[PDB]
Amino acid sequence: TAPVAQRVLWALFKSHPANKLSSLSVKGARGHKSLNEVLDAIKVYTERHYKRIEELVDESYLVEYTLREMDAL
Amino acid sequence: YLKFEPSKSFGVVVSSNSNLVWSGQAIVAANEEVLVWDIKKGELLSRWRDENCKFRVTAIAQSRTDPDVFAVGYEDGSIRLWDSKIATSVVSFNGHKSAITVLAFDKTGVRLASGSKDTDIIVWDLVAEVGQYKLRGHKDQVTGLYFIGFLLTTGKDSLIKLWDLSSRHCIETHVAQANGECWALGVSPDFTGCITAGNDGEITVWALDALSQSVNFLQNRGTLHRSSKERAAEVVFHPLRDYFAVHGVEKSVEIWRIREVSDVFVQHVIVRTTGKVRSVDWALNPGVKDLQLLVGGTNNLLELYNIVGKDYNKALAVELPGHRTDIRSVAISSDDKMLASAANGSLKIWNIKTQQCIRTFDCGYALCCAFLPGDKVVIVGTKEGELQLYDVASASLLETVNAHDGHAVWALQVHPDGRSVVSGGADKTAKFWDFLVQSRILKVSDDILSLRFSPDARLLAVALLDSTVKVFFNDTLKLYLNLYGHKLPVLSMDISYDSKLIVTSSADKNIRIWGLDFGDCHKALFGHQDSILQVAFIPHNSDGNGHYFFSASKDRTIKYWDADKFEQIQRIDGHHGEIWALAVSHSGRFLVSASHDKSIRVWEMAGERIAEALELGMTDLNTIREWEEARQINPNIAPPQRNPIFVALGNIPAETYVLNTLQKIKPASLHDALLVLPFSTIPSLLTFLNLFAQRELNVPLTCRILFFVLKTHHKQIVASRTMRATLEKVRANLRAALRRQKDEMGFNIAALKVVSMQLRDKSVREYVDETWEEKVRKRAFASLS
Amino acid sequence: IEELIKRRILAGEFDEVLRRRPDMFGNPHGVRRGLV
RNA sequence: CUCUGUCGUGCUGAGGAAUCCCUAGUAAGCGCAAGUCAUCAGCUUGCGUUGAUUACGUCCCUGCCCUUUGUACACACCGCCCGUCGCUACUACCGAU
RNA sequence: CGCAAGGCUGAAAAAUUGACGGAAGGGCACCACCAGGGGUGGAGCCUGCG
Repeated sequence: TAPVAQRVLWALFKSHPANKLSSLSVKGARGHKSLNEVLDAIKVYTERHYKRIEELVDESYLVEYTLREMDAL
Repeated sequence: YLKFEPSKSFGVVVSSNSNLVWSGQAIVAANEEVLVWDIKKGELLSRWRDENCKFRVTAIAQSRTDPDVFAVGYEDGSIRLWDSKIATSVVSFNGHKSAITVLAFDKTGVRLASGSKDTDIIVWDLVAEVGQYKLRGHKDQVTGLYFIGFLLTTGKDSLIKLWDLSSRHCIETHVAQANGECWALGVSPDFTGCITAGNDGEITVWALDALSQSVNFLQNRGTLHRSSKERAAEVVFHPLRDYFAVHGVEKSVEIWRIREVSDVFVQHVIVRTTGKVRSVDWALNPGVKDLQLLVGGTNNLLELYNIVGKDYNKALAVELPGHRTDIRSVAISSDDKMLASAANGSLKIWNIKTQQCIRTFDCGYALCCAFLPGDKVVIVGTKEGELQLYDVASASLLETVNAHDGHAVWALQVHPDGRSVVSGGADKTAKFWDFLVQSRILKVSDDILSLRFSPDARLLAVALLDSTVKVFFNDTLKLYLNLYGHKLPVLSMDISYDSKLIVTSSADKNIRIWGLDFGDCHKALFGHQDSILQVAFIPHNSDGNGHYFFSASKDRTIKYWDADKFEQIQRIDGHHGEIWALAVSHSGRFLVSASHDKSIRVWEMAGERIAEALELGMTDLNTIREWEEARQINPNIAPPQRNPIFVALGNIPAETYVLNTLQKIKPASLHDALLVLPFSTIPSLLTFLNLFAQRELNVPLTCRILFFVLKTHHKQIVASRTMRATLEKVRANLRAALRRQKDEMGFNIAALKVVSMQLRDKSVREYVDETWEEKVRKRAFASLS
Repeated sequence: IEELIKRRILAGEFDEVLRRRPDMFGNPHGVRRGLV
């Protein structure tokens, strides 16, 4: 469910400006569910997913190499 | 080793199970048989009784547009369809888990909705004999069904559910009672309104009218309240006039009229009945100006009341072919032609050969009955302490004697010579009545539960409350011996024809066999799951089997035992209540058994898997592209006609099907399966990878199997030709998908960095002092070495 | 012999040597070596 | 066992269905020695000698064991297995005492 | 030496933790597949087992 969470998180960030999400004050922010730890968890898991997709793109240039070989033939 | 079989069964009009139907016939439910009476003359028309089934019947429904076909719902969960022309079951439906409780028919009668106590409602087709579908809502049991197509139901979780039928999911729900239970449902015949009867005596009233928006169909137009605050059993509407009848399980039926909702509905009349009514039903007779309300009581009777529309009169009643409360004793004649049955409130004596009642008396309570020889007079010992005497041939009461003061005569036995009777009571004494004049009494330690004589009138045997048996001599009442070893008090006893055996039935769920010389227990044999009420020997050893005996218990069973070889020879089922009394014939060829049932009875490859799924998807793609060309030419009717596996899996796309068959396999098996896949199967896989990357889903899985395909076939791809076209398509689609996903996650991580820095700037510090020592996650990470 | 086997199995007492932990000396509590 | 000569298939015939065992100094042949408080001379156990064919893969068949709870943390991967009942708690129902 | 050493008697449960399965996936096996080899089983002798 990482792609659907990343896409609706992208929609959330593109909808609301940074000052609102930084000055977000909700009464249920205590301990492990406060805003710092929530944004830290989201950020670090997004870092892992981004590293995976970067390795996938770099490995995905193989198809351009194969099409270049078939263009040579 | 002759066994026993059910041959006769009688003494019953409508049971305490629900749902009476009228047709001028009344169709009611006896225990396992559905029987139809005339109300005018008391002779029943017919009985519907099936040899394959034993379970009790508890829901009846008449099909509309075709009477002489009926739907009955039993206790095991089965439904049968009967005919009134011929008494057979044409179709049987075994769909539910337990206890069908509410039936309903369509207006056209082709469709049948049955709701159970196992909370499933299942709708049934009647031309294909297939369970159509299974509607699934309802926290607990469904108490009301109706066909509005549409279905309207209500359950014991106090919810009315309005279901659709074209799309088998619920359209509406509403909650009828806030903290109670909706107990009954009544629909107007024109579908304008529905009233639901709840636990407090409150009747809620709803109006009906005749998906992406707010659908609103049922509207709580108001609440009503009846007079009695009981759990309301039914609400029945008049099919023709403007009335309905509301009743709970009580002695009143409240008929209200249709003209705030309290102004719309006013009580027309309140009908008192003599017994607690279980199910009311409506009847309209051709040529009368009245309301024939047909009530069927729990106390074993039908009553037809006439209600005048714009008072009640007890017009018709059926009470002669049944005892009205509960049979406590049976005693059958010396000529074995007639028997007597003694119930609370009544004596009714019957003929065996015709199974039809002949005489009726009224007594207060009837513990023990036995007739005197010559079968002219009968003896009844009652709960109030007395002994009444009646006679058959003139049908009258001769004598009454206060045997004990207020202590119930628990045992009555006639002498085998026939000149004396013995009554053992709930007092300590047991009295002897010679004919009647009191001859000798016997004072003993506790209350005498059961006493019996010997067939050669030599020794007597009382059976106390002290869990013991005292066997005395008959001439002088000296203690011959006493039998012990019963954990709970003895309920009954029967001793053998030659007086060499006693069986002794206790409340500790076993029977004992004593030898009656020295009184040694032959074998204590635990044979019933509940406290064994009664035992009886067959008296004649003319047939070579005089040491056999029957035992009837609270677990709805009779058992035929052999005392010589100490072995149960038969188990007699067929009773649906705690069997109170039984008796055997003097010839011994049949026996009668009278229950709590109120029915007395008479007994005589992974790679190959993904490859075939690839081929299925490929044929689906070709059919869909041909259908696209057809619908582009003209909007005419063109069916794609895909695979039954796809239209059974639910019209999923071929992409979704082949994605699931690639997702199901574990990753090592995925590596081996894609290795085993041949190059004839590769191009279809490459088209489906193009489809995945186009409609992006599982991009890491798509790229994984794509790079495995290219690396394990790199020379063959660069030598072939059509792979250029489809690989160019998959390159464009995969690069677009990867760039889109990567740019979205990059925007996310950049925004999270920005908002984290802003939150740090909010968090930093307010005060400034000399101590900046005020301005980190830590994990534990144990390790053994 | 058969009744002896049935008695031991029912009121089950078996004389097999049981698998003991190899670090019962230094780690007597048997803590788990991960997140704590 | 190796080498050299003399004669040449001549009651002078290598075990059916089944069933079992066996993967390297193993199968199989051969002799020599001992006789160890139980067993063993109708044999037992050692000891040397000669020494192959064919598998050394796979869970397809027949099975056996185990995962679906735990027992460690990074990379990396997976992603709520399914049924018939019991027991417990609560809720209302049924009908006798 | 004292107690043990007096017969409602007469042979053949536990459970919020339990009872039984199924499907998928692994591991192993000359009591499995595969490739071969060798016994026994045919005649006679005899220990032993029934």
